[PDB]
Amino acid sequence: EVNSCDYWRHCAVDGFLCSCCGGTTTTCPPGSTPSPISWIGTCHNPHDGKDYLISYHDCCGKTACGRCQCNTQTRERPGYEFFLHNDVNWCMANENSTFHCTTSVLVGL
Amino acid sequence: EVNSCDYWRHCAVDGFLCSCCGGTTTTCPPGSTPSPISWIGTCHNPDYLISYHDCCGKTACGRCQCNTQTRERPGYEFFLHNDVNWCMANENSTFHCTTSVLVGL
Amino acid sequence: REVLTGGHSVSAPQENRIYVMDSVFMHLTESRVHVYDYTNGKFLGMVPTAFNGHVQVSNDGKKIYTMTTYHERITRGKRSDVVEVWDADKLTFEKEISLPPKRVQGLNYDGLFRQTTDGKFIVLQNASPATSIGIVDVAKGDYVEDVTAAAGCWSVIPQPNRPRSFMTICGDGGLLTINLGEDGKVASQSRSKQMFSVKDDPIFIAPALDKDKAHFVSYYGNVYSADFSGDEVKVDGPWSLLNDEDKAKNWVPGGYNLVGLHRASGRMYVFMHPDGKEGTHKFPAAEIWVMDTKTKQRVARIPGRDALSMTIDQQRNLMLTLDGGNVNVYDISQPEPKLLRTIEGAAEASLQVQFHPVGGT
Amino acid sequence: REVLTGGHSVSAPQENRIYVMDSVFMHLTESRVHVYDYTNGKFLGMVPTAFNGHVQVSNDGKKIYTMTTYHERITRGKRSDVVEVWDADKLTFEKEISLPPKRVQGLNYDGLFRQTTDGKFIVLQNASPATSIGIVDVAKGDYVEDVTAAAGCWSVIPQPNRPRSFMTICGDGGLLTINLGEDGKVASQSRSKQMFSVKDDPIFIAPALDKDKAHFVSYYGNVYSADFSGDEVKVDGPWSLLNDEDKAKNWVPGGYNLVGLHRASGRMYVFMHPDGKEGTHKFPAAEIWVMDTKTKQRVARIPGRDALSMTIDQQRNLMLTLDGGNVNVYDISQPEPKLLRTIEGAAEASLQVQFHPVGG
Ligand SMILES: N=CCc1c[nH]c2ccccc12
Ligand SMILES: N=CCc1c[nH]c2ccccc12
Repeated sequence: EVNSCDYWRHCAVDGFLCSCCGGTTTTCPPGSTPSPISWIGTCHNPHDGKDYLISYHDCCGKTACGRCQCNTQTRERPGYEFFLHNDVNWCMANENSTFHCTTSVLVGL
Repeated sequence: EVNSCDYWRHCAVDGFLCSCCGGTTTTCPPGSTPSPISWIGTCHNPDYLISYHDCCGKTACGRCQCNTQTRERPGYEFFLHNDVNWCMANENSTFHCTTSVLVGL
Repeated sequence: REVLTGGHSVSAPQENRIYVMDSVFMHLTESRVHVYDYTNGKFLGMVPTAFNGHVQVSNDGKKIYTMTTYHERITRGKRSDVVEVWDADKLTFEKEISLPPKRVQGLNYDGLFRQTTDGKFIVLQNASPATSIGIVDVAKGDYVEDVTAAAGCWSVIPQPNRPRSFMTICGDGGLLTINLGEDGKVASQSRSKQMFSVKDDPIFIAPALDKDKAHFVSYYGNVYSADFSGDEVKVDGPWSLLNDEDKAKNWVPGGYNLVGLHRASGRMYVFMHPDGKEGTHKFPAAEIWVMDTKTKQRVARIPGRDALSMTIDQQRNLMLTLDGGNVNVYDISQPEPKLLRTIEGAAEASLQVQFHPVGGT
Repeated sequence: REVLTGGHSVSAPQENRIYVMDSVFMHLTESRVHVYDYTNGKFLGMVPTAFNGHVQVSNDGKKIYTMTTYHERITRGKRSDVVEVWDADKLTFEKEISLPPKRVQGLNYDGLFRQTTDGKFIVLQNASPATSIGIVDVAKGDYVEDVTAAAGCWSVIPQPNRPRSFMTICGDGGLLTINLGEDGKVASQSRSKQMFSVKDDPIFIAPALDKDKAHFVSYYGNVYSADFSGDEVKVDGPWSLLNDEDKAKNWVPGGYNLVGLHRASGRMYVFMHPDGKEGTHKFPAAEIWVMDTKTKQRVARIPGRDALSMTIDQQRNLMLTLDGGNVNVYDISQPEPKLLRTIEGAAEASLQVQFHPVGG
């Protein structure tokens, strides 16, 4: 279920799901580097009915994973609300900005 | 007809036909550089020596990919071999497309 | 018998050319611009643009400008963000202009990489992730300096009625106007009143740009305007794209470069889809709606062909749309657009197409 | 609160891993190696390899070696041909080894990028277009020898029964053997008699490699052998893969890395297709034939699944085949191979798959 674009935590993923790329929803694939910055989504948990903040850190410094591409846009906003925006590379400030995949890190309610 | 892999002079092309890439059978697309070296094929005109120079220094054209192998031989017959990049000695070896140049009978 | 030659020019004249910016997202380090003849679908050539390239054509039609990022070993090593100047007719590299290593990496919205009306400056979006606007002096081949006043803003909307002025959309829901001096530094600036509620009616960044005003559409199908005929920008809106029937079926805009303006007629073109709700703002077009911006009424609606981005040519009265891979060519000389042809397989992953400029002085 | 971390190792044991070299020919500047678990099809990670990368795993299983070309601005600027050493478990870059700017740019035949049996030297094919073989000392991280004796030859076939010896196929239809010293410089060499007629019965370069001999198949379905049990290589052949019925339907070999040998049994695996004629030598397999190299007779034939390349794991008795995009996993512990699974979408454009070494 986590490898599906419709998994609830992936509601603002624009990218490849890291869990399909040799990582997990909270770990980068081997040899790719987490971004220290991210866009944030607010996603509805279908189990408890509560909304959670999800931080979409990218994994960086390897070329595109290519698997499980998603483009979900729940509560996503344009670049004038920058940290809600997912049409930019959240690897942009990494030592190497090449985009590998996107994680879906649960922050809290 | 020239944009088809079955066109008679393309009989040992492994690559993208330059005629589909903004060039022609004998001219590189704008901003790509002919290779000074090539593999050579022998093709029947429904027999001619055809020189398969590549065009180089731009990324893959992606159009009209062909992989025809008439009389093609492995790398111990190196100038008959088409599984190598004939851009390999260019100033920039990035492979763009392949031409099919008639040399003679 | 024959001899292979290079050094050749693009085979079709400039006025036939369009530029499809192929992100090649699946292999984003090999993005490129594909050059096509829109009159017949012929592939004319290409310009390689490395990682997540952006592209525009010089206002005078002579050069192609790209923006890209290199690293010494691609996935490691020192970063070089650059603008490149390419000859439009030979599709050859001429000059690299060094940028600070913070040029925007993102999808190809027009407003991330623009130029002043006079063509003297390239104006680009930076994100480090702090935002600023970068200014490149074309004549000098130099980066000037960051427009730091644009922090918390996004994207560049040139003012076609002034030589070296542009606007950006700010997080307060207003517009910041920047006026450059002849050296490319900020000579003056101003901030409009709030145009739109960021929380309640966010707008798409893509302008429907007129010579002295710009229109924007919102997530909920409202229209906002910024009039810059005077030195201070005057803002207004909303008015709705939607009638009762439209509202009942929850029609809203969606796409990327999703609007356009035909300046002579005041017709605005917008990609629309039904069953709008939170999260559908980038959905492909079910339809293109054509709005008269004077009467604020829809004058046509046609199938969208799943388009996501568009561009308008004022000089030939054309609209191109683009679904990611295929380019549709429309005659928009009358209120109802007429589909002329589709160019299939123009790109693998493109959200931006542009005409080679004709005229436009 | 969850926290994203890096620094992780590949999640499956080395013995489960295979390496699919994706040329990504449509975007050949972004070639890469995809790492998969053959037991379940799971994607484990990848190594980027820039323009037309080649790959191998160190014989000791600890490192991945890549070979590639960079330019300062990709399509312009100074060229750098390199070998890179990567950690096999962390899939991280460790070291770059500079090569002269003539490493072979070409499709991923195994024999273009190999290593000595002892693992101490990488042995790679150059083409400028003049050919030579380059030697990289792994420990020193240096290019240490350039075997010009190999001009006019092509590809590297290591001898598994010697620590630092390999062969190459020469334009005379014979083999050149190179024995490297412990410094990676040529210590001695020898040339075989003619094995095959270059003009009349050209062989595919891919060896079916045993511990002390190698077999090669020809464009017309003959088999040649090179015995290197001694210092001097002894050559023989042809025998035919084909019986009279096979000949009637014009069966011939085709593919890229198109053969393999199961050393314990002497079974040779070959991709074959009917209706052979000039120009069909790279056609996808209609069948895989299983040949007994001792009796010189076919023992089995199975559907080829349009495969083009293969590789064998001796100790687990496995064969992988590859059709360009998909990897088929076969059990070859008995004469008839058994298909265990297919890994779909393992690559966009791959002609080479390899197992992680387990034999030390
Ligand atoms: N999580 C965002 C991936 C992404 C979205 N757009 C991009 C452009 C360039 C590089 C990466 C991206
Ligand atoms: N005419 C040969 C194209 C080609 C065939 N194999 C290649 C490998 C790398 C670069 C180019 C090629």
